[PDB]
Amino acid sequence: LTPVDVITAIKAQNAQVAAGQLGGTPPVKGQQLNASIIAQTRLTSTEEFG
Amino acid sequence: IAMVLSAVFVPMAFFGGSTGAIYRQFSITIVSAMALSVLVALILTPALC
Amino acid sequence: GADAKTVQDTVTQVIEQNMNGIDNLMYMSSNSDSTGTVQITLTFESGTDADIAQVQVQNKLQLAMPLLPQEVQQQGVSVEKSSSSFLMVVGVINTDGTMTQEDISDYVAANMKDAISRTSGVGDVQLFGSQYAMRIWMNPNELNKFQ
Amino acid sequence: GADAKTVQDTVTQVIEQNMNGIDNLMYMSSNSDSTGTVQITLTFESGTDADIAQVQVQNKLQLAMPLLPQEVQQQGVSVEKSSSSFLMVVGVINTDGT
Amino acid sequence: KILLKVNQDGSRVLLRDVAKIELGGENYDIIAEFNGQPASGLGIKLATGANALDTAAAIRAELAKMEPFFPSGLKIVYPYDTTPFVKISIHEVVKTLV
Amino acid sequence: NEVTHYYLTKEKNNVESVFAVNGFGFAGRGQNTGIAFVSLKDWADRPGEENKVEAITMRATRAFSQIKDAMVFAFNLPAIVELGTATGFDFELIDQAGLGHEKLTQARNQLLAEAAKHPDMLTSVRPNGLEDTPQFKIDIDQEKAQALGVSINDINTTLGAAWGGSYVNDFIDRGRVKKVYVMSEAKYRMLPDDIGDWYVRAADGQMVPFSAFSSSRWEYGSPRLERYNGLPSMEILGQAAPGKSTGEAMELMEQLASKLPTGVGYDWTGMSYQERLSGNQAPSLYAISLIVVFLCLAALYESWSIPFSVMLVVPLGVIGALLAATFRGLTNDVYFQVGLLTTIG
Repeated sequence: LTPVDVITAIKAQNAQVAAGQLGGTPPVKGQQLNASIIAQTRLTSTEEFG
Repeated sequence: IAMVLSAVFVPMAFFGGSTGAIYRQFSITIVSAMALSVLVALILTPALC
Repeated sequence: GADAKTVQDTVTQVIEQNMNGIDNLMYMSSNSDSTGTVQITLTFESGTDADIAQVQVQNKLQLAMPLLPQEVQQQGVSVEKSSSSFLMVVGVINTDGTMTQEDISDYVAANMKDAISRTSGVGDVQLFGSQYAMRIWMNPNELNKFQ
Repeated sequence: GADAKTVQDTVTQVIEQNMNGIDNLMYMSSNSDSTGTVQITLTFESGTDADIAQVQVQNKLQLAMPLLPQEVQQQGVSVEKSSSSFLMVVGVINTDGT
Repeated sequence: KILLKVNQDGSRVLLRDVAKIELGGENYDIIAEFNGQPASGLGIKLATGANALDTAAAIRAELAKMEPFFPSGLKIVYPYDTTPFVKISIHEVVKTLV
Repeated sequence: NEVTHYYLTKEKNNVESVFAVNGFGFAGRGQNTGIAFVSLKDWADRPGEENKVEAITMRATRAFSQIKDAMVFAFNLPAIVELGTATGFDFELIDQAGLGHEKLTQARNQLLAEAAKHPDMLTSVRPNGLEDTPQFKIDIDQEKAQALGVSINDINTTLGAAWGGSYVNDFIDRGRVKKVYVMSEAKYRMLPDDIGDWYVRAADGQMVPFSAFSSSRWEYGSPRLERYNGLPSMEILGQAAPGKSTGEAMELMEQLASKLPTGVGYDWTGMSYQERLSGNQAPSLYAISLIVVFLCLAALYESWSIPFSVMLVVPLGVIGALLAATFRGLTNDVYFQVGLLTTIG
């Protein structure tokens, strides 16, 4: 293994990503639900980092 | 009369805060008017009378 | 496209952490909304001339700029001075009604937004519509068909 | 990168509304040349303090500096006060000619 | 005709075959109406120090001058205005003074 | 539109036009808030006291209470848009221990319930924040995505471009630069089920669905977050009980501040901070003005006793101002104070 691989793995899997919305504008006629979407969250524990 | 009016009206101008602005507005607008009016009554009116 | 979590944890925290050493700063308040908007209000002491406060705030934002994500940088961070809620509102209407609100909004944005800022004594102008933009609406079925 | 029409429509028309937050303001005029140089001059009324106007121009152009594409970030703009008369010109010559 | 892919048999699939291209807006989250009729307003914010009667007459003159550069049926309404109130208040104060 | 119709048909002779804006709001900016401006006709055509704005607002809000679905408030503009409701306050809870989000909301609820037990001292103590709302929670399985051969960056950009939009570049339409956006069709981003309708290309020419390596659930969460001085905060509004000064409620508020769980502090913002910072300087200003007036009078006269005869004439003029104020039903405002000042002068 190489340190570049470690840095790439840390960068890729500790990122925050936006995923949009459910029923966003412009909406289709006859809609009854509107909620947000959660995709990913940065790590918050040392064991999680391991 | 002029000094009494100044003494009773001026200290309101020193209020602080947001209300300080609308208080100093009135205090100035009365103090200047009174100061000018006393001088005018002293100088102009006797000659006209 | 982001919720409150992402906008707070990627945009607001960096700005809050990189905003020290501003003179005569009375207080501040930051609001993060689920639509993807972050609004920070810094209120200063009474009697302080506002231009130097604005320039200091902009300088600190410039210092904190490189740490922000690319998308928010592309969209554009805005620093201004707040004022009264609304002074006057002028609306544009069409009697014919054959065409939708997007046309009116794009016309007002393209041919009036630049001109209104010209007159002195107008701090800023907000528009109640969207300027024309070319939209590509995808279809997943064709993507399935043609890989 | 931008030809005559593109550099015409992409710079001045976009930075047009940026110039709002400076009082005692008269006008602005922009020129674009084939060499690749654009120059925008802003004129106020006789009596405004120049330094605050210059810094306001900078922090207000920062409003649409992100708005314009990345091409404006890399090149680097120069904003400064401008007079109209050369104070003095000193030339340097070599009598040797070597 | 933006070229996207050719596959292997020279399909020449363009952008209009995989998606629909139109001219709309960047956002749709704000919609305004005036007695039901569609409209698009213009919110104005005053500066820290500015006139009420002035800076508004120039707007009226500018709108009148730009009236010829309008399509048919385009008119302006004022669903929010404060100038008449200050006018009548000042008139009443001077009236009671006299 | 029901508001517009009601205003235009039951108030034809009072209101001239209604400008209805959807998507702006005042408490939030989402899709569930809306505002509406209403302008009246010329004042010459509205005789009587039943056509004033006060006489209109309470009729509107009384006739609008019949709808049990939405919450609609009709009112008129405050005199100054910046500050108002001096009898109120803008109390705030601050987190000073990094407790979390549920703990802060629970502390706010505890404080609200415990303040609800003092109806004679506190009135209309309500929060000005939005309660927790449901949202979708989608988890991507890293190991499965790696096994099938799809890069995580590709999955992220696909999802973001499809259901969130993306700004690509600019173009020129008619001599102006305008933006280009890329977004999925409206009929394909409404329900959770069509989550499975999107395919992603892998390395070895194979399409895989999202649901192959993804899971999802529902979670409750706040849609609007507030921070004060760099720390998480929750702001609470309130009003003083009629007939009681705000200072009397301040000791109660600090007594309630004293019994909160550890790590939850208090603060004052807005007009409350200004009131606290101003301090008690009105009596001192009155005393210094009194002393200056005495000194000036004694300067104008000679004896020390003569100025008292003029100095103790104040109550005779003050009695008329209070008598008129009580008869009419006035309030102690700045105009009344300057009236007293000019009358004593």
